[PDB]
Amino acid sequence: AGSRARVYAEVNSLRSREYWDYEAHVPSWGNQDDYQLVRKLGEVFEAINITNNERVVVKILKPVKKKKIKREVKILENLRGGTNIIKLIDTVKDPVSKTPALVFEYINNTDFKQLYQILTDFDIRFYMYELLKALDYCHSKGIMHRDVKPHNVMIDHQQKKLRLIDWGLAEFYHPAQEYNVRVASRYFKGPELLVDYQMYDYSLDMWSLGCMLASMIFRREPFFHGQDNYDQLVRIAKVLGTEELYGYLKKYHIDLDPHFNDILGQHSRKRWENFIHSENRHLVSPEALDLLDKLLRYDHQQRLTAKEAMEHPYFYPVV
Ligand SMILES: O=C(O)c1cccnc1
Repeated sequence: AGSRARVYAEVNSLRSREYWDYEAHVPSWGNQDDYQLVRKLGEVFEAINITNNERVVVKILKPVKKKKIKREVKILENLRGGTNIIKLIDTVKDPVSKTPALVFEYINNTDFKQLYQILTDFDIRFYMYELLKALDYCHSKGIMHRDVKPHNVMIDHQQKKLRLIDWGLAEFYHPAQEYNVRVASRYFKGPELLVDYQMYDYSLDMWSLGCMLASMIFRREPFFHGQDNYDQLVRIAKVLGTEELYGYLKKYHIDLDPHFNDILGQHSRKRWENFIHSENRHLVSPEALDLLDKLLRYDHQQRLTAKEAMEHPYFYPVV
C-alpha cells in the first residue's frame, strides 16, 4: 500500500478544494511597470517599487508554462505570513510582453560558500532551527518544498535572518499520490528519488535538510557528492551501507535498477563519528550526530518530522 506521511497526512483533504487545486487558481496580474529592475540579484533582479521607492526582488517567470506558474503562485499565497518563508508581495506582468513575474521581499544574502566557513556550533543550530520553522510550516500547510539546498536558503548573517526561497518545485502532498522523482537538486535528492519511488512525502525535505546539516557540521560541502543520479545513490550507500539500502528496498517493495548492480559495490554502514577530524571537531557533538542519524536514514517514513527535529536536544541552546 506504499507509504504515507506520519504527519499532516490528510490536511489538504480537510481544506477547501480551492486551497490545493492550483490549476483552478486565477492570479491577479498587476502592472510590472510599477517596478524599476535595477540590477541582477547577486533571472532575479533587485528592483525598486516606483511608488514608494521600496527595494524588492523581482523573479521573471517563464510565460509558456501556465501550470507551474499557477502552482508556484498558489503555494506562495497559501504560505504567506509563514515563518521564514520568503514573502510574495505581488504578482505582475510586463505590459508589453505579458510575461509574468513575481515580486518578493528583499533579503541581503551572504554567499553560503563563505558563510558556512565562519559559522559556529551555535550558529548552525540557530539557522537549522530557523529553517525547520519554515519546513514545519509549509508541511503543516500541506506543501513539500522539494528543493531544499543552501542556494535556496537565504541568510543575512548581519541581521540573523533566514528565508526559504524558490518554491517553483514545491507540490501539495496528498496521501498515495505519485510524484515526479526528477525534483530537488542532485546532492540533496533523498534515496527514494534515486530509486524511482514516487509515493514520497514531506520527509523528502527532511533528508535534504539533513544533507545540509551534515555539510555544515562536517565541512564537506556537498556531503554526498554524486557525479550523476546513479552515482549519487552510490555516494549515499558508501555511508549508509549497501545491505542497509537493500533492506530499505525490500521493505517498500522497490526493485533496484539493474544498472546499479555493477556500480553499487559492497559497503559497510559508517558510524557518523568517522567523519570527524581536526578541521570540524569544534562543530560536531554527540547531539549533532544523533540528530543527523535520525535525518539521513533510508527509510523516509522513519526520518524525524520537522517538528520532531525541533524537539531534539541539539536545538536546546536555541529554543
Ligand atoms: O526564487 C525565489 O523564490 C526567490 C529568489 C530570490 C529572492 N527571492 C525569492
